[PDB]
Amino acid sequence: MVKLDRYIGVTVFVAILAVLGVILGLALLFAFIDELNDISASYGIGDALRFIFLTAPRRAYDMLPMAALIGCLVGLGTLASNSELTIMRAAGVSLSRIVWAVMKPMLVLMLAGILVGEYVAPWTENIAQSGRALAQGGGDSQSSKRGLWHRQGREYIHINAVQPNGVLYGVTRYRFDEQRGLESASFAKRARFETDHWQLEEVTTTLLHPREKRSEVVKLPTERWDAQLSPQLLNTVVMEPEALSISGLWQYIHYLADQGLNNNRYWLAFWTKVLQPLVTAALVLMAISFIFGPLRSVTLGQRIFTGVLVGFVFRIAQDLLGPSSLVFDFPPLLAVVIPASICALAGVWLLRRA
Amino acid sequence: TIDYYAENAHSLQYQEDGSLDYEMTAVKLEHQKATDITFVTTPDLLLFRGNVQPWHIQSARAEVGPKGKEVELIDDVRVARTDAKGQPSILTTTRLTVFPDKNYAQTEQAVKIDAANGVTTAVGMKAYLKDSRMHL
Amino acid sequence: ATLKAQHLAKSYKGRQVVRDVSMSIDSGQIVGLLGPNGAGKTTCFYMIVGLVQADQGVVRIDEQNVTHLPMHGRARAGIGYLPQEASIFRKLSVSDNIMAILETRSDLDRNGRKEALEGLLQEFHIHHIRDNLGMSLSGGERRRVEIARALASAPKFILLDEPFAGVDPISVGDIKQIIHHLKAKGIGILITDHNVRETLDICETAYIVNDGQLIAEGDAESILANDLVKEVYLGHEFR
Amino acid sequence: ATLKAQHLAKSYKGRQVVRDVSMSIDSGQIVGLLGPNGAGKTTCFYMIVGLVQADQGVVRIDEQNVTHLPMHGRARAGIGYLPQEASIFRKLSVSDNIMAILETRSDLDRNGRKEALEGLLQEFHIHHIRDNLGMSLSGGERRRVEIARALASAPKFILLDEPFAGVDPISVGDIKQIIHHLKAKGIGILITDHNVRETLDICETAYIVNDGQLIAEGDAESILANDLVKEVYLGHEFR
Amino acid sequence: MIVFRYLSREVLVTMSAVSAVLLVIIMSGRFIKYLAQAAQGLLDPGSLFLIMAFRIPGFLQLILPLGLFLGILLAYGRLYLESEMTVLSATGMSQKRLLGYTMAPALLVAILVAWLSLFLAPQGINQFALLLNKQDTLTEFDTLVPGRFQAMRDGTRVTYTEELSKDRGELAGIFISQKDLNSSNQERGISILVAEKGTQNIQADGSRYLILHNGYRYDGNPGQANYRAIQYDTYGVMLPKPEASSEVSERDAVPTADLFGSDNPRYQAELQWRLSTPLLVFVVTLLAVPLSRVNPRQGRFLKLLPAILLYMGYLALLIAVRGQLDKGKIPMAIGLWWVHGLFLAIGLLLFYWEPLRLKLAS
Ligand SMILES: CCCCCCCCCCCCCCCCCC(=O)OC[C@H](COP(=O)(O)OCCN)OC(=O)CCCCCCCCCCCCCCCCC
Ligand SMILES: CCCCCCCCCCCCCCCCCC(=O)OC[C@H](COP(=O)(O)OCCN)OC(=O)CCCCCCCCCCCCCCCCC
Repeated sequence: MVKLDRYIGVTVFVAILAVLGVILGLALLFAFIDELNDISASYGIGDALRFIFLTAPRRAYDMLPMAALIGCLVGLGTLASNSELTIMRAAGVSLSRIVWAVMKPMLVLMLAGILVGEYVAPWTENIAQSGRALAQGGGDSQSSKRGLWHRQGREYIHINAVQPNGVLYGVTRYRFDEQRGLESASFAKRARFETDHWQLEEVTTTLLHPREKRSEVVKLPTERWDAQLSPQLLNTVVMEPEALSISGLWQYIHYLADQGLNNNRYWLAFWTKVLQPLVTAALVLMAISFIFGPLRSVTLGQRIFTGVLVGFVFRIAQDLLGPSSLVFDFPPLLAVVIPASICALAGVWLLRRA
Repeated sequence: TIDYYAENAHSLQYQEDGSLDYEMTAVKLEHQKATDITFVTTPDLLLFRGNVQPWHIQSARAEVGPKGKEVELIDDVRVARTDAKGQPSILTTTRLTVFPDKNYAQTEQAVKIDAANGVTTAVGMKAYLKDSRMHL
Repeated sequence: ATLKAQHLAKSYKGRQVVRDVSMSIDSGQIVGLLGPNGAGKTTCFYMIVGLVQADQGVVRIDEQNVTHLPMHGRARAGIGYLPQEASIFRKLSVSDNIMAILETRSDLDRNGRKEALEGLLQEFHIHHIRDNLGMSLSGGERRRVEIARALASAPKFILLDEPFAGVDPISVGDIKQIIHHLKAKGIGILITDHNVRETLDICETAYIVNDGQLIAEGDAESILANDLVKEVYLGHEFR
Repeated sequence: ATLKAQHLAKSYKGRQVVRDVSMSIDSGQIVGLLGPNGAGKTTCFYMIVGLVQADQGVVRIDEQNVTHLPMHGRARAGIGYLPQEASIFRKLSVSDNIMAILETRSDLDRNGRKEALEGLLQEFHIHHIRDNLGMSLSGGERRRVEIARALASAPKFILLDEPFAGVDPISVGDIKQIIHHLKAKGIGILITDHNVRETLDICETAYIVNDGQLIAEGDAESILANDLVKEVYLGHEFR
Repeated sequence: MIVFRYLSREVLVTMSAVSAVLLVIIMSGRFIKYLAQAAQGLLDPGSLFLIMAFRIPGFLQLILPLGLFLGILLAYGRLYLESEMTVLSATGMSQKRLLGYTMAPALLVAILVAWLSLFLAPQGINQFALLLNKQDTLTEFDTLVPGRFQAMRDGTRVTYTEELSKDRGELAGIFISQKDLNSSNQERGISILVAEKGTQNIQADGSRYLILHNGYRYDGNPGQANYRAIQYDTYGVMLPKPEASSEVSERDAVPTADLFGSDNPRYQAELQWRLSTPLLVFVVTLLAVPLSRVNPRQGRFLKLLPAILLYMGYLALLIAVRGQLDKGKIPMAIGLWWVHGLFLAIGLLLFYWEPLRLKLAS
């Protein structure tokens, strides 16, 4: 059986591609509208457009399962509403064979999606985030909400922005006394990570002599400070947990568990990233079950509407079950397992119903 | 309400060049929420570098608005010149409308100069803070 | 082979539709199934096909109980099916329309598959259109291609549904010619249709179902003579 | 009253489906409209009804150019209509089903409206089911109620569309009786469907359109004896 | 007069069902964010129910017009597919009569939405704010971890604590740095706070006076000589609630009675916004009738997503115009009504398409 498999696979694949394109376009438009509020004469409209276009791959990867569900629904509905699946069944083919024929392109798409996620989404998402942070953070002592505080010894650091090439922007650090009396307050315009140590550029430190003696100001163009933070950790502590690679999530989870800090959110992100193929398979199975049962001979509009509604309900359930695991101390794996299992069970029931 | 309050504060403020702006000690600092008004009970202002020679102040109470537009010295008012002349030239009146933003010496009432060698009374006070010269 | 449905019976949500209906179709003979729309003619036809499970009764084909088998199980058993509405693979050429089904057959090999496809194309006079897409075919050519596709599975009984519905009088001749051509090969056809005149014209015997129970059966002459049918389905004025 | 359609012509995307087809219905007579499915028969019927705008021609009724009037404008001008599928107000009692239309008639008062509703109910032998909802009625009662409502609109010409579609031979007599009743009332009727036997039996005339042009006309005897229609539409084997 | 009741009942029932579904969806969507905030440490889970109960009317005030839009679409699509409306039109009922028939449920929904948006959303928001101004913030400053930087109120302010007692109080070296996004002059730019121990004092009338055991207060800029060093023993600064008014501006809580006459641009813009919802309901009713004509080929559900998108765009344009008008750029004389005019014109053109084409064909 070669021609029927190709027919079904091509139909579903093209439908999925079109649905994914439309969904990604709508998501990009909504993101642009929502983020248009941040223009401040230092973050131009071109910058926002560049950020959105660079963030597109991450959102496409995130929304791939919904596109798969809706596209499979539409394609199978197009096939069935023309009395073609009935002919195939009456010719000897079986529902298991039809499900396999639909799933094979789904397997290819799942492999492509996992690869794209874990090998591209981090890179482009990081590039976009770094660009936006650099655009918004070339300001003053502490003038960005994309910043990053820190503390070592008795000196409290700040960082306006962090760049992928091991360069910081606007490093302001306060040095105190054992008596908690301030002694200095510096502001370095940039910083670069020489392998041995951090190097500052164009600092403007001001020294406050404790006593009533004269207060002075000094300017060292290339002052050098030895700090504990490292570029690799900095590039990870800022990015959202859901934007890291699978290997990056694994490494950060182990690094956190090493020092005793909790990592439930990172466990949730890792489980949601690694178990996506199972969720996609369950969603496609539920869609196939819908086609053979209730939505047997309904119009295309009803198929699209029901697919969108089911996708919205599933997304809301899985999003509410995410933080709920952290709040209620649920194992993070359940928040991912539950909705997919429910959808697969419902699909299997409706399929057994014939 | 009061947004921030302090007890037995001993604050320092430095000039743009680096010289001391003043050294004020107050019993309590109160900043109401309705306006940026700070009450400094019993201030001890000392313009250490405002005029090189400190201007000792022993005002019983001082009222400060959002800015130093009118830091009025209410109740006991004292101005110990402490300049090259050994005469304190302490002025008491009831209030002294110092102008930190304007930086001028003006009196809200008749000037009562309690000098060392001789005490004199003058009407009004119009004298530059930097100059430090007697002027009605 | 002799398809046999014995004591079929189904009940819908509220009321019974078919009760104690028995049928029998033998290879090489055409059997029509006619009755009032409210009757259980359609439900009996679909239960024989397998679309709707039958509460009671056994549907067996030559001493092989296929009552519990699914639609594809029966299709492998030997039964066929031809839906009334258009059921042609729109984006597949006619040659592909036939070869896609021809692939599923287990016995055939590549050379055998190609030879069978050529024979089927020549048999039904669709050679000239062996490249047109399914969506571009007319009613007559579409029906010929559909019948060729149905035959490509090598069925033992083909259950046509409303063959004459929505066809002008000129095309009913071609439809009847196709049905007789199928009957010549040995297949047995079970026609259900609204057009009683043509169905009785072609079918060799007819089964009439009134309220879930078949009320008459026999040749066309006998069916036209029964008074119960004349009072329930045909009417006195008929013919 | 006479509903005249003159030189009707309609061109779809790039094809001229109908070209210069002229028909005329006179009050008190039944006129049929038959032809092959592909040809311009349904298109002409709709251009007369108002569901498709005519590129050329004038559909005038009693010297009113009603080609441009919308469907409600025609309905107020005298013409009527009756959709092929069931079109009864589902969740509305039959009496309310007719009164919903009776209330619109301007030239009536409350007592007059009640008397007219009673006359309509007793004239179509649907009085006993006067309280049933629209969902309960079966085929015959549903058709009778729909006809009673259409009449309650008080039309001049009633354009039936496929009245003999999927009806048992026994029930066709009731529809023929209803059509004869309407004709006796003095209402010109236009009928179109694929039942070339019942339509020719009931109809007083028939217009056959093939390839978008009128190819024949006249009573059933002339139509059947005609040769062009036989070769293109009816087929030699017919009759 | 029977078709009037029939259509009104159909439209009202469908609108009620769609409104219930939309309300459930929206409430779950916002509960997602609230639960995320609670899991992050802020907020108190016990107060979520009250927050949602007091915020429901604000959701309804915007859901109801969309509910009516979709209900009209679904009901009239059903009546078109089942041939009832074809028979209605083939008997005399024009489309202006149909609009008149459908303008009764629209009027009832407009009355309901006006009541909501003018006398229940303000009171609901006021109660929400009053019951949110509670121990929630007192919990947040108790959420401090001995090694975490809680950047309260975006990037303006931060908070730190080397060591915090489990029972609260007797904190270790505390560091609090606040920056003002305004001009800030020079000294007001950055102001840090360091106290050796620090403590929290519950106000007799206020929320909490964080009492610092001993420390300093520093003001100025990192690259400037002037620095106001304040040395104290006890220092007290209240802790504002992170969500006291962040998600609810005071413009919403003011009763509609006070909005009249006030020359404050924000108040007048809010008053114009409050009156826009009934007009929106009537406009959606006007432009939902012609769009409800669907043949069986394209079904009944095809044009629901585009309708939702159109309604969302309408609301977004209204809100953007309201903001740019309350910020002073758009003159108040033109106001917010030109958006209503634009959508009324588009709906009117959509409604008169068939008559215009028929007149075009002589
Ligand atoms: C930095 C990168 C930024 C990328 C930004 C991307 C923005 C996307 C916005 C798209 C908005 C418009 C969507 C247009 C597509 C839908 C239109 C439609 O109905 O198309 C139907 C068409 C039918 O296919 P046809 O060629 O007719 O073949 C039929 C086979 N019998 O269907 C088709 O097959 C044609 C449509 C194909 C659409 C392909 C695009 C969808 C997936 C895009 C993923 C992009 C990111 C993925 C990762 C990239 C990593 C580098
Ligand atoms: C089948 C579906 C049918 C329905 C289609 C949808 C039609 C809806 C039409 C209405 C669209 C609503 C758009 C809402 C925009 C909201 C903008 C906003 O909130 O930002 C306001 C922003 C403030 O800027 P400001 O502060 O003045 O700048 C100085 C900075 N201190 O202001 C600005 O900076 C303004 C700059 C705007 C630049 C263009 C932005 C793109 C807008 C695209 C909207 C969608 C268009 C889709 C059309 C499809 C038609 C078929």
